[PDB]
Amino acid sequence: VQLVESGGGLVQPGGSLRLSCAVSGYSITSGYSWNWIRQAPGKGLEWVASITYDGSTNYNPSVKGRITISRDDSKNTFYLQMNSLRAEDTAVYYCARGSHYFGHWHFAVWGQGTLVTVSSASTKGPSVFPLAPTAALGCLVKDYFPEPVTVSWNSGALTSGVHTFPAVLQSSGLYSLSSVVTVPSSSLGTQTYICNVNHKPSNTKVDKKVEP
Amino acid sequence: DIQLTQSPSSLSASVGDRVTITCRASQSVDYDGDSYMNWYQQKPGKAPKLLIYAASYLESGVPSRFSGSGSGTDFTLTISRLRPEDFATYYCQQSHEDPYTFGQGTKVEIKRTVAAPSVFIFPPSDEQLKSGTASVVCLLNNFYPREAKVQWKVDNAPQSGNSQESVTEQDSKDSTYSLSSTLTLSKADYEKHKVYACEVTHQGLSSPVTKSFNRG
Repeated sequence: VQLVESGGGLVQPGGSLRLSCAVSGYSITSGYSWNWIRQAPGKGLEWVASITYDGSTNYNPSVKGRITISRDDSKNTFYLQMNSLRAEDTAVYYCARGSHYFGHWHFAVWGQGTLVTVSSASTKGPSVFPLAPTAALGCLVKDYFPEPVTVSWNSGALTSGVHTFPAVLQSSGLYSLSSVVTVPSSSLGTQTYICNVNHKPSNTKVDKKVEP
Repeated sequence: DIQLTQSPSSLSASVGDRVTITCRASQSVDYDGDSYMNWYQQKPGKAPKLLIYAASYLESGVPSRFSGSGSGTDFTLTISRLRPEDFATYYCQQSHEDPYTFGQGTKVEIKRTVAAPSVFIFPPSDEQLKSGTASVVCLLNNFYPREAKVQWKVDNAPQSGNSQESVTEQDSKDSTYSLSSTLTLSKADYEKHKVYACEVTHQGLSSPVTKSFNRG
């Protein structure tokens, strides 16, 4: 079973978030609880809402009043809406499925989370530049907003020796990151190295060949 | 709400070590003979993974080096022999009373021997310079411990205020870190100078290591 969240990205302060979690279609949802749990950047985990098979909801009083959880079993999907968004609401939002222990719940299955960024700024896609060449080579992914960017190498075939650095917030208010890989220097004239960069908020997908 | 306090907030332990972390709840999480405390592992960038439910039961498939114990207010998670991939933040979580609540996490870092970095310097690409800015990058690869100093020099003059650094989370196989330092200048300013150098200090290096290039 897989849980896949959608609806993340930028939201204006005072606006509404609308997230969804799609669950593998083969799975039956009735013997479980369905939850949203969030994690602000650098902080711990906060449970915010749950729903059970009969539509019964439960909310954390920390946000109760501006949150609603709902379900559409015809699409095996659950939803979260929050209104009146503020800075405390910037976080990765995870959907999680609870299983029973003697009438109580534990979160045995989690989605991979979606980042919601509460901001009045515009989305901006990155530029991608080579860090040309044990040898080291890489790609610099500059000036994007909001997070996140993902990088892979050679479509995921090159993983050993890859280091993708955490993004840094520049004085411009835009992020930058680099991804580097160390490879055998002899392999350089013979093997192609392509960094695959994805910034889904700006629909940016770049495959940049890094040559010597 | 029930508050969960974990101890210690962070620890460093070597590969093979027995690691114990504690969670104290502000009231008992027992009901009718069982204790409603769960534990999760969260590796950087990933969602949490359930390890232990109801204080002491291992979720099926979790490695047997993980175990939990406790009752009432007091709970422990033990890793009997730590592996490098066990670097993570570990959270306890109570399911006894709504709202369900988590501890603040304990970060487990792997201790290992000191390793000096290897250092690489990258000039700005011509594609970036065409766009008006120059990013010069200095890479420190696979070193331990995390603490390191990088000083930029431009035609020998020490720089400050025009660089930013980023460090990886600890590596899950070799327990090292890598660090990038980026110096950012306009194209015009970059083209006024010849020698760009980064000077690195680290415990594993008896004297600082400089890497440099001549523009062009």
